[PDB]
Amino acid sequence: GTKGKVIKCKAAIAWEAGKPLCIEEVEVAPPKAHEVRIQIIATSLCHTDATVIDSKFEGLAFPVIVGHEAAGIVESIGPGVTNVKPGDKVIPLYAPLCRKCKFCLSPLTNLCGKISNLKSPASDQQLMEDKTSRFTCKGKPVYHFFGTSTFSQYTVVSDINLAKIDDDANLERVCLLGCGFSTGYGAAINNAKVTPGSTCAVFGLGGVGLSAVMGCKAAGASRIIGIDINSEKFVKAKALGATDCLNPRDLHKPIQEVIIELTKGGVDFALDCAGGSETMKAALDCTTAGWGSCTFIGVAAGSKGLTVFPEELIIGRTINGTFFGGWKSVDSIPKLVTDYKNKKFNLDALVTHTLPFDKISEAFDLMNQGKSIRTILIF
Amino acid sequence: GTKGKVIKCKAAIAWEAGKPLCIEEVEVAPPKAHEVRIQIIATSLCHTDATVIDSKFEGLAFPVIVGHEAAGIVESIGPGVTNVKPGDKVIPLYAPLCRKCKFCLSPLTNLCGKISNLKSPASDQQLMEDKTSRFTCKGKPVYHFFGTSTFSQYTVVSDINLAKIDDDANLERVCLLGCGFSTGYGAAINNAKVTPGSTCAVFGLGGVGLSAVMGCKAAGASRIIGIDINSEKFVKAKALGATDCLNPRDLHKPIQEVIIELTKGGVDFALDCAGGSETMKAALDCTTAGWGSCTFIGVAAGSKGLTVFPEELIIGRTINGTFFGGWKSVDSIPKLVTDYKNKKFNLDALVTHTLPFDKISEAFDLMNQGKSIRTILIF
Ligand SMILES: NC(=O)c1ccc[n+]([C@@H]2O[C@H](COP(=O)([O-])OP(=O)(O)OC[C@H]3O[C@@H](n4cnc5c(N)ncnc54)[C@H](O)[C@@H]3O)[C@@H](O)[C@H]2O)c1
Ligand SMILES: NC(=O)c1ccc[n+]([C@@H]2O[C@H](COP(=O)([O-])OP(=O)(O)OC[C@H]3O[C@@H](n4cnc5c(N)ncnc54)[C@H](O)[C@@H]3O)[C@@H](O)[C@H]2O)c1
Ligand SMILES: [Zn+2]
Ligand SMILES: [Zn+2]
Ligand SMILES: [Zn+2]
Ligand SMILES: [Zn+2]
Repeated sequence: GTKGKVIKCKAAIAWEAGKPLCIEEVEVAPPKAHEVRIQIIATSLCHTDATVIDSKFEGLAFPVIVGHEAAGIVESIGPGVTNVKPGDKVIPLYAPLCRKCKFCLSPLTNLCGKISNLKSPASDQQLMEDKTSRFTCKGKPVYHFFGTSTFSQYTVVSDINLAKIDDDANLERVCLLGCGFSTGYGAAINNAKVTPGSTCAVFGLGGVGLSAVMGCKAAGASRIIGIDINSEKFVKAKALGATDCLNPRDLHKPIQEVIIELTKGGVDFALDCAGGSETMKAALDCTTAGWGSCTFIGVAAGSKGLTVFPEELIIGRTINGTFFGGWKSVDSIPKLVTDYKNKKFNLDALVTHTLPFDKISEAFDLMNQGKSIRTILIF
Repeated sequence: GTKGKVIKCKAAIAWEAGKPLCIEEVEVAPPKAHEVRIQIIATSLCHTDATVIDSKFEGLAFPVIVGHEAAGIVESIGPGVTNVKPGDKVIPLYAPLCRKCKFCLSPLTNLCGKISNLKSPASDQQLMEDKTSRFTCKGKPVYHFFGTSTFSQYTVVSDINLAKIDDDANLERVCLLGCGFSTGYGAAINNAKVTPGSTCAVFGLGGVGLSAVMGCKAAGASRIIGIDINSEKFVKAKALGATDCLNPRDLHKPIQEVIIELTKGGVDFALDCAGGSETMKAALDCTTAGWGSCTFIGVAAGSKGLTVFPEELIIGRTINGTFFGGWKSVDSIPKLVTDYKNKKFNLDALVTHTLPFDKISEAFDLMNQGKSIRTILIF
């Protein structure tokens, strides 16, 4: 039995910013009060994992185990835990649900007051609630990431940072609900609030963006324009519901102007699922006057964001954003697992590669080289 | 009998940017097809009139007759006019309602496709439909402003740029519905969509801001924080519904942080009724995470706008704006005139000064020195 014992296992550690991850042996401490130790079965790479370890990102403590998109099995539970037991299938959640704070009590948001670093949510939850870490490597502490740290074979999370899911769930596919799918799909349905018959633009056709295409389609959009600088993403996008696909590099005319001409005035809903100043600007610019909606999802390390003028809003734009697709994490994720079982949406289309966890650096290369959508890493 | 005849009258002309207005004798041509010539009875000064003739403002054609906040009486109508007749009391409208375009047909906006300059609406409608002007001075054409040009004793507007109002209306007060009151009041009700029990921050306590205070109160706000760099505005704001008033200059701590501490996390709805980079930043920053709403109203000549990071929206903010308070102009303004007759809101509180039109420069001085809210100018 490993219950109550330190577990020695493999993890991918970022020792410092701007360097590749290193496979190391780590010690994972037993869970304390209101914590759960999880054996990670499958985990995938989100662009956020790469962003936060970039030298241009500020506020992350090193050394760190990143990873936030996974599915696993409960190995053990700490004192006071009643929501899961050993053997349960679970999805670790970076978006907590304490159920008691003013944000958790509101139907208007899926934010939780546990996240106090509002200027940079991705740099919060590097320590457990008692302000210590459950990871050790080479006699020193290793920080958590986003309350999840799924690039370790065993991780420890708070009991409000996981969802118990169906016992028959495919752990090699539902891990995608841990961030990318849920974010894109939910951004369209919950944050953007895409309406039947509307026109949509989705910038960036990766894991999040393809999921936003699926979300727009489920919401009843009549036209869905996919935008990517990689035209190889277009066949998948059209298969998942994109009616049009455009590469900004194909014309000297700025993409927002191409979109405005094509739609005769702009789209109803734009979603930026790529990130950075240029995509933010194009996403806002391509929306119709009167009632145009622009939803920000993507982020870029060292970006200076977007300069906005009041006239751009005065003509009738709304700007908003998403955190984990607007889903109340602990309640919604098990329902999304059931939806997937019932074939409500196509998760398998997101998976382009499957590797052993040892080849985690290849997953980074595939992503940075634009060759993958989601790579599933198997421990 | 002036019908069909050129009218000679007084107007205040801006000959070039950055100079005071000059009272001149101008010739006003008769109205052509689908136009109405109006005798202006009372007109007031909105900050926008000063902004557009500032040297830092780009895209206004000179010489020009500004003014867009007025009430008057119809002197004559051109061919095909079915909506007003000589003698009718009217409010000229810079926000047209053509009723044909995609915007007019939508309940989601009060924009009209007649305004084609969406990057700067204030610089459109300097000419009539046929691309000519009805004003002449010293043998040369003088441009219109915002389709209204109310700083001339007689002006000519299209038949979709005015509202017929109650015969019993007080023209020296309902002129305020021509921009400032309607914008602030409507921004709270229509654009921000202030909800019962909510907390609000209104930045800038002039004509627009005090009207936003009145709007927030009417919408059921339980707390209304007024912000101004001029503390003399606070007695009026509190009288009209402000529960708290703050001057940013009183503490070294940034005003947005003072507001966050005071409300324990920020307000539900912020409205920027001042304008510029500083107020836009403070308005966005002071809003709660989760569901904070920031509405931009104010503009500043030569402003560099606001740099926004996607994280500021990801944590659950919405940003929007107002154009003339979200009112379908021609339909809503007569109803607002009736509301005023029925004492629904306090327009008189907005009037601090009344002057003959000859002293128009004093009205600018009062505004620029911060000594007025609205000055009524009487022809
Ligand atoms: N806000 C949230 O809660 C949340 C959640 C998940 C991911 N994210 C962020 O969402 C973004 C997307 O994540 P992902 O894992 O799908 O990334 P990804 O790398 O899988 O896909 C990004 C796509 O953007 C495209 N792209 C890059 N530059 C572009 C440009 N200038 N114009 C058009 N397309 C461009 C790339 O070619 C790629 O196909 C990332 O910035 C990530 O950090 C945010
Ligand atoms: N968007 C629209 O449809 C619309 C309509 C009407 C007016 N406007 C704009 O709204 C703004 C308000 O117009 P107004 O006529 O009421 O102006 P105003 O000059 O009468 O009032 C502005 C108030 O803002 C205050 N102020 C200035 N800087 C401030 C700061 N940093 N913090 C807090 N308060 C500050 C001033 O002291 C003043 O009391 C102007 O920018 C005007 O052009 C927009
Ligand atoms: Zn992610
Ligand atoms: Zn909570
Ligand atoms: Zn105005
Ligand atoms: Zn119209």
